[PDB]
Amino acid sequence: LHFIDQHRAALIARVTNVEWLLDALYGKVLTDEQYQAVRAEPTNPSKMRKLFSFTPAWNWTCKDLLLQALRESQSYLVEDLER
Amino acid sequence: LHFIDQHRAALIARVTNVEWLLDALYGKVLTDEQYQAVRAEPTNPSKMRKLFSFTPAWNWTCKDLLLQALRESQSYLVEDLER
Amino acid sequence: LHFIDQHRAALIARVTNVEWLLDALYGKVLTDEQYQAVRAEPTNPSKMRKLFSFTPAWNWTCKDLLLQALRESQSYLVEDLER
Amino acid sequence: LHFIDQHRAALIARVTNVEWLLDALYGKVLTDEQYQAVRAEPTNPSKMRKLFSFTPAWNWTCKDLLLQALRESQSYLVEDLER
Amino acid sequence: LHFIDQHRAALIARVTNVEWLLDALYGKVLTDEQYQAVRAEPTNPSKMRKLFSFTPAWNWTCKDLLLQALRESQSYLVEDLER
Amino acid sequence: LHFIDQHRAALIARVTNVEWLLDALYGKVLTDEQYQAVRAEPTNPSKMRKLFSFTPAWNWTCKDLLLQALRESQSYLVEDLER
Amino acid sequence: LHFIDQHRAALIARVTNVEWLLDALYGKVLTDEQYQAVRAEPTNPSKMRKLFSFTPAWNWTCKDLLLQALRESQSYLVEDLER
Amino acid sequence: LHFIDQHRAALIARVTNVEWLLDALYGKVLTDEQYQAVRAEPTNPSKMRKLFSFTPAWNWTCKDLLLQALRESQSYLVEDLER
Amino acid sequence: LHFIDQHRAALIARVTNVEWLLDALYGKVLTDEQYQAVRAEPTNPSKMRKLFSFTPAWNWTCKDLLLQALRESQSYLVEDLER
Amino acid sequence: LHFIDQHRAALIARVTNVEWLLDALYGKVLTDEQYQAVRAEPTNPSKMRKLFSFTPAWNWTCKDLLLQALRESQSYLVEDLER
Amino acid sequence: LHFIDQHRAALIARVTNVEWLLDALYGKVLTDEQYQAVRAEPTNPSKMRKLFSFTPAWNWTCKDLLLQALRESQSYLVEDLER
Amino acid sequence: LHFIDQHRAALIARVTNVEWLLDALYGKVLTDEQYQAVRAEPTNPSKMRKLFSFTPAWNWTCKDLLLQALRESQSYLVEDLER
Repeated sequence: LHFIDQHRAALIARVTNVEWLLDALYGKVLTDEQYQAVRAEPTNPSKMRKLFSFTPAWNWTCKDLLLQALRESQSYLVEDLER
Repeated sequence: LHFIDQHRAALIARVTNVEWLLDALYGKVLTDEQYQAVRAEPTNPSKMRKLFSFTPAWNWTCKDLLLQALRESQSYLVEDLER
Repeated sequence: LHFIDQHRAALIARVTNVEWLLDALYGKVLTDEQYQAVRAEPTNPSKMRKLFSFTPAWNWTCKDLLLQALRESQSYLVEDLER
Repeated sequence: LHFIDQHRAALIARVTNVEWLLDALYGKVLTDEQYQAVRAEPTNPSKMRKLFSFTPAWNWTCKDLLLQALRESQSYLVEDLER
Repeated sequence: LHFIDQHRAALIARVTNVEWLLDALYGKVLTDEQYQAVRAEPTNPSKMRKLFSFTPAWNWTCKDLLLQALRESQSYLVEDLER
Repeated sequence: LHFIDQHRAALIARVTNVEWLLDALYGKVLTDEQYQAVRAEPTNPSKMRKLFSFTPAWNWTCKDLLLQALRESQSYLVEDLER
Repeated sequence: LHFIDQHRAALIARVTNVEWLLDALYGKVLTDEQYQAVRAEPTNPSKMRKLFSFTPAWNWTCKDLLLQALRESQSYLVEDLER
Repeated sequence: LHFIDQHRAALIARVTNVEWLLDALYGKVLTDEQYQAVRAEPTNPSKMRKLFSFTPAWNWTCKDLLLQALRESQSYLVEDLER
Repeated sequence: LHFIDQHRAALIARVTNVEWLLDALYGKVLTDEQYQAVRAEPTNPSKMRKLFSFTPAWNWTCKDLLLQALRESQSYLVEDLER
Repeated sequence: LHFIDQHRAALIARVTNVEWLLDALYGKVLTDEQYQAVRAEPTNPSKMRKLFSFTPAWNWTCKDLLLQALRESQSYLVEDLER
Repeated sequence: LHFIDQHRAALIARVTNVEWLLDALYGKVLTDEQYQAVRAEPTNPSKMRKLFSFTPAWNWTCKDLLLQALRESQSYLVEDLER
Repeated sequence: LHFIDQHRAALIARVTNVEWLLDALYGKVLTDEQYQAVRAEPTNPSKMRKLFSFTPAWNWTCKDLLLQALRESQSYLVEDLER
């Protein structure tokens, strides 16, 4: 949404389930080379940064898909930042 | 509580009942992949470190849940660090 | 099939007989170094990810072989995802 | 097309898959010295500028080829700027 | 062959056994500094790009050797692109 | 402040948390192209130089924001140079 | 505007986003030969002087366009010099 | 102290209790991202190098804290280098 | 010998007793940091590659030592490649 | 030789081991400022042109030295252009 | 001093820490445009020549400051040329 | 010594223990920014080239120290090139 880009610096630090979001987004948005490129950089925030590297090329129609994925996996930190 | 993050270095070394706390937190907070990921690393404190890897994504409504679980299982070490 | 790549995210989580599939595919498709490389990463889905790392190099003639192996081992989760 | 030169300032900023366009266009249009020359300038838009340096030497028959490449790789940002 | 330069963009993406080709080509063609330089860049296609950087310095008498090595390791993807 | 430009040569050498300051300053002052341009130049002070390249374009109303960010992350080196 | 020529010596020194202004003014005002000619002279103010070399061939109808570009990119240094 | 920087090359090789010092220094000096960044690099001295990467930003008031932690854990190698 | 560098690609794959050769070479040739660095990378050939990383710095006087160690441990694969 | 100046246009494009030729020629012919000056211009042929800038100051007695260096490193592209 | 202009040709070739001398002299003597202008010309001595372009506009009261900077950074090449 | 500059091209290729030489030379000769700058460029000889970039700034009194370090760590390649 605009919630993703609005709360960018907070979602960099408190998300700990990248490995599942990658499988949720595979095929639909992220190509394979980017999927392999994200699986590196052991520092966990770096996976988030490298993931947000492909955010500027997204329209309003798929950031919503990622927000649904976050609402299926966590659904608590989403509510934590919403409140 | 704030007691959990306040007394981290003491709770890493002196908690010896991970195998039950994992069952207390299952379904409610911990997903299945993280649950399988904790059951490794034979060094007993390392399971505690892997558990605290998921602490930053916790709100005030579930750290209390974990302290309740510790007051049901141990209830003396909780009192030992409280005093 | 195209069913293997179509239901990838579901097959990552619910297949629990990797140690036999590896023996089914040995000699025919997987070389020895890859076979030794898969037997690591205690987190059970990670073996599945390491297995799908070698999938892009598969044609229509061997993915069918893997679906045959799954129909010999599980044959219920295959039936569970087909329905 | 004329869409490439019409939306230049938008395509400079929102394209994040240059490393694949180079291989799609290799041999057909871009010589090798240009291919090695693009793989520099870490600032990602700078690869786009260095690529548009070779646009004036293109006819109507190959800018269409590049639009096909974008419709095969992204096909969403293309649709985002079309609408 | 000329098959190597003919199917460059396809061979960038679908080859997953670089770690063995390196040992096949060592001593005969590739010097040691290039051998150490290839063992980097975790993105798997980048190893392929850095490898094809040394392709222009090859005559007709050694690309045949590399195709033989590819026919000894995979022997299916060679057949997959041949058909 | 005037403290930022007053102690420039000391702050070039002893700051080790650039990757977080960028996320604190993102959206508000630094555009995205500069953000991508800073994540280069492995020599750690060079990130500081490239960051101070955009300092002359700052008024009194945002250097205060950067000093607040330094007082939230480090809060000791700020205190170390103040004393 | 007349603000541009009124504050010439201040806008020579404190503008750090030439690389975007060029893309804002491209096609509308600046021809391509000047666009390539400005991208030289590593000293950043020299790009500004070379840009103001083309100010005399501008009417009241396009300096306004450039001030709009500065109000979209920076919008703070403009406000800093206005006050 | 000055003893930490004076005997740097000796403390790189003979300290084998990083996993505990990290918990001793957590919250007080090391932020979370650096704590996650140290827990990598299987080569045991590399954790020491990555830890000393954050040493130049320390005043006299916390290097003493680290020497106290070393005197509580080891208390023999400190005495070994002192004598 | 020259047999070590001559049969490199065969010795990468068929030696399965690294943990003993390391003890044979300790103190005499390998320093301790390299010894710790080799005991990683679970894929068994990777220990061989990391071991041959230190081969170019060997004279004729110690590669013979390694061949004697292999003739004490294996003495069949040595004979298998000799014949 | 006269082969160097005779096959200049072929040796500009297909030589990919400049970084070693520099060390082969160091001390004997190239001064230090030229040695540092060649290590720039990421485009690989540009190092070749900057290298041939110093060819006119060479007699018949050192172009032979460079041909010897090329026959020691590559010895196949030399053979490829000889035939 | 007069030592700077007396040993100019020796200080052109053997100084390897320009990037710090610039920060030592910044604000006091060097303006910002000269600071940006020196940071070019990859050939390391060229930064030294461009630096000595501004020596003629210096009195006896600041060449002493620059010699102090050299005695704080190197203090050996100063000592090497003094002896 | 003069042995260091005489056998430069041989010491570029056959030394594999840079990570220890850096700690031997730290504080005494190499400043910290150069120390951080050397720990890059994954190609093992490139660390050596970046190291010899600072060699011209060494007198007869410290190259001896570096040869002592080489005789303490390796003491075999030193003897190998001496003979």
